[PDB]
Amino acid sequence: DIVMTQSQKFMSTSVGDRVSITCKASQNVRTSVAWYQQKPGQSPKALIYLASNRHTGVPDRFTGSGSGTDFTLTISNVQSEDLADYFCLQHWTYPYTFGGGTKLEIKRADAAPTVSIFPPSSEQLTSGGASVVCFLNNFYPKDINVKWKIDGSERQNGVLNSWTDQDSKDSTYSMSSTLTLTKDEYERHNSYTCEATHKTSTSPIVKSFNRN
Amino acid sequence: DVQLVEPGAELVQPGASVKMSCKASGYTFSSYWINWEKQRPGKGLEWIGNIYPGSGTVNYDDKFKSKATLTIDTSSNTAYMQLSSLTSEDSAVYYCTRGGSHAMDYWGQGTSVTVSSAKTTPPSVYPLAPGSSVTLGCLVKGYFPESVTVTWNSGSLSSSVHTFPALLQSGLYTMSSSVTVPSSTWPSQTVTCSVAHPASSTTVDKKLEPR
Amino acid sequence: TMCSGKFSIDKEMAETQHGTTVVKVKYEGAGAPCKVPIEIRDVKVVGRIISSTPFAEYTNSVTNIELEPPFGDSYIVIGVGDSALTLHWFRK
Repeated sequence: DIVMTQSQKFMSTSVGDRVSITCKASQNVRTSVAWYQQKPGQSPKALIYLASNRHTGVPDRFTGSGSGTDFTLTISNVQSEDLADYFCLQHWTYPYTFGGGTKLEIKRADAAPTVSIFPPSSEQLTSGGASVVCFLNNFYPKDINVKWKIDGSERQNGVLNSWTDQDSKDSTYSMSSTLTLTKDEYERHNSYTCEATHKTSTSPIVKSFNRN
Repeated sequence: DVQLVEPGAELVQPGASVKMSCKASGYTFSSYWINWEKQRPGKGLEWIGNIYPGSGTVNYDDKFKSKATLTIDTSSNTAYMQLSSLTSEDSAVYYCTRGGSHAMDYWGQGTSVTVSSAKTTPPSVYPLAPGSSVTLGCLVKGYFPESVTVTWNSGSLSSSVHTFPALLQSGLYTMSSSVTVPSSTWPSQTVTCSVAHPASSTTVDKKLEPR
Repeated sequence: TMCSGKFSIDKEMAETQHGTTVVKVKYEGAGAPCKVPIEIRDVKVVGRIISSTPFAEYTNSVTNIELEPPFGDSYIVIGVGDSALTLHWFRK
């Protein structure tokens, strides 16, 4: 079996710059190598067929090169939409084998998060539970720290964090932080705080509320 | 205009078998090969095998020999894959594609298979209203299996909406969806989240009210 | 070393997605494991064998033979002697 080696696991590029996604074949596959673009939560789109030939409705920014064992996908003039997973595939012989994939990140000017704290709904409080949600929206880089504080004291137990994939338009990231605690535990504390720590500020952005 | 219609998701019991469809349209079906790929989350793609409509010719990747059965219905331009004696290794996104000597060109939407003996549970929908712009949300808690869709103001409110990936808590999914509306439009205008869970055949509409 | 026995057809010649042909042959002779005798004749064509030098791993074993047959009328000879299997192929 042939092994497609897409060594580049992650790649960050600013809009307009050039990126070269490499793929290495375990044996001579000739030119029977295709490239696919997989945008988050979407089907893969055919970009390059037979190592060097661009498909119909594919910008001339996309370029395929090589033969035998070294194959490269080149995206000149990187765009915000180019935000995807890129992969090579051999169809030289059965079984058809795919490259590891290359998650392309799009570099942009640092953007501070837009923090919003939300208390548990009266509906949830009637079911015996209490979830305290925090939205840390539209920021760059993806690296961020979210801290919860219950009456001054830190809490990590019950906290669930979810990052969105990078935005196709603005190139920013968003993150939801959910502290799940019992109705009883919630009703035994007053000040709920959430401290977002990002490189955009020396002072962490603090959004809070009191049960009164 | 090439279209391979694949059912969105399928919930299967461990040890049971699944039959998934790939409805081709927009091209001469009996003259192109059909491909089938596997995609486990955060992992790469795997070629299950391929079929030829105009001959019934089959090629399987040995890795899938005892697992996949590739049939074709030319009268319905539908291609099929049957996966048997299911295990958790089989929970993945299955793709179908058109083939040629250029390989895969037009990929279908993929069926997200989930292997579990767990009961389908409808979610609890909680509105997130705070205590220049006002961010609102909805909390889709304790549902099985994936996925759910959160619609804001019948879809008019978009490009201000963030839909957050579903996390697991004791075998059930929880997800949040945010919306950002100019401070003047709320509470002055009605802001509603229409949560849909096809598995449970539910749809819960919640009105975002102040205080 | 070359196989010297009967090779029957397990699965007939078939064109692949990648524009090649495959034959699945059962070996009914002895001396196995042995190299499968493969000839591609025209109306003798060289280097049109895609497979990694085919072998009959044991008696009763099936072997996939990937070829790049010439365009149009070709003839594939599997085995030697009067038990050799001549296969006619057409490539469009």
